[PDB]
Amino acid sequence: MIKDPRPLNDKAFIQQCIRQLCEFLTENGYAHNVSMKSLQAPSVKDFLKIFTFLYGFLCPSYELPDTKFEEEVPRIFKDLGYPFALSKSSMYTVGAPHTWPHIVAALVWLIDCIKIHTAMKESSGEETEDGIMHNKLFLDYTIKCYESFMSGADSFDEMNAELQSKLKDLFNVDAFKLESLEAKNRALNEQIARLEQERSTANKANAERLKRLQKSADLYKDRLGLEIRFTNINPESPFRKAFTAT
Amino acid sequence: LSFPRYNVAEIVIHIRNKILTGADGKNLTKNDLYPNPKPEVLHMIYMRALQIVYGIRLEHFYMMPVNSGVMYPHLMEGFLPFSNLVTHLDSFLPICRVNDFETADILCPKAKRTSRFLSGIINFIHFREACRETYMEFLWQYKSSADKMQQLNAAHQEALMKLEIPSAVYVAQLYHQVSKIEWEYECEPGMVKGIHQPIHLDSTQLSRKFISDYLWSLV
Repeated sequence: MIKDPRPLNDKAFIQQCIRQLCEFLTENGYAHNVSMKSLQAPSVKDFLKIFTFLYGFLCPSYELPDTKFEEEVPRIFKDLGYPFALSKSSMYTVGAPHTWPHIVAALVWLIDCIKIHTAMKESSGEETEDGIMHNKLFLDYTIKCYESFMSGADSFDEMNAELQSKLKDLFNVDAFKLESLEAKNRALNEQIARLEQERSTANKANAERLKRLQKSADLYKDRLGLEIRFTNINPESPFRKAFTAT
Repeated sequence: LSFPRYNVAEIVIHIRNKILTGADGKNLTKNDLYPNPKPEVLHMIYMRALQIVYGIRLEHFYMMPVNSGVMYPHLMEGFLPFSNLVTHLDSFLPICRVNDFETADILCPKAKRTSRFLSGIINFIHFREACRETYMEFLWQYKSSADKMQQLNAAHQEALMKLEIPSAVYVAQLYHQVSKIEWEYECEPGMVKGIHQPIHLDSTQLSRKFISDYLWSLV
């Protein structure tokens, strides 16, 4: 983000960059002795060793070409997206008093990249813009189809079967499980319509038999002259031989 | 089978069609692909490809991880894409039938190699397009019959939840029992008829009290 937001003239700022450089090497197993003292003015040789170590974290088993290092190192920084140019000549004079401040800054920027990368490695999409839901499953299927296609085809029935199986489990639906309840819920509806018919025949056979037992009750009350809830005992006045003798 | 190998000219058309959208597609030319691919363009392409295949937001490629620990977060923007590209591209290019993709290919893209990588990606995109059709068909057959089991549990549990005289009888039964008689209902239009012996009384030519007395004399 040109510009240099960094105070490369502040000795305290540089010394602090040096300290980070020192700490990172010591704490991440750099194979050579380093110290605040040894990093005040490194040689081109030691610089190249330190740089090979660091860039190693982003390009495993990297080693620098035995020629044209003045071109490689800046190109490497450029491609990593370092915002500031590294001159061909500063490479030749890395630890010199007007150069080291710029280089150590670059190294400390490289260390931050590494920290970022390192992090997004330890710590570690099912909807798609085309309209695919359950993308992880679709990807699994597409991949398996592609590999098959890869070899011979042009059928993917193994794949389609496996996919069908996984869709059966994910939705719990079968052409059988759906059909089973189809006749199963139809079976109790006719039975409910049949249980309705019992309760409908129970209404007419109750209201007609209670209307028929009342007429017989009137027939007994008139013939025998007896009401329960007596007459004709020579008065027809309201009130067996105990009642007839009084 | 190795995958088909498009020429640069055709690669631009397929990328426009399938990967780069609107202004990004319009701006693409052979020049930023050959003979010196342009890292910034390739980054765009790989990101789009990944977003299409895996469903990953563009945002995700510019994310500064938690307790980062970096001095100047903002001097880091040029590097961020790369970190996120590598991890996905290591997994994705093998799928496209590419097995020798290396970080250098992201940082500093070479002509002949990125052409071969682009054809690998493009061919996979066409294939999944074909796979999408058949998958989606299967995914509207199973999810549709799942809708037919929602309605099949709506009509089943509702009709499973719906399924989830002691005064007039004893009065009309005492008459029958204590008297030991029952009427015949063939008692003509006026007379009284029943069984106890057969009882047959006229009633038009007989008093009420005579009938009562005759019936109780048999008890």
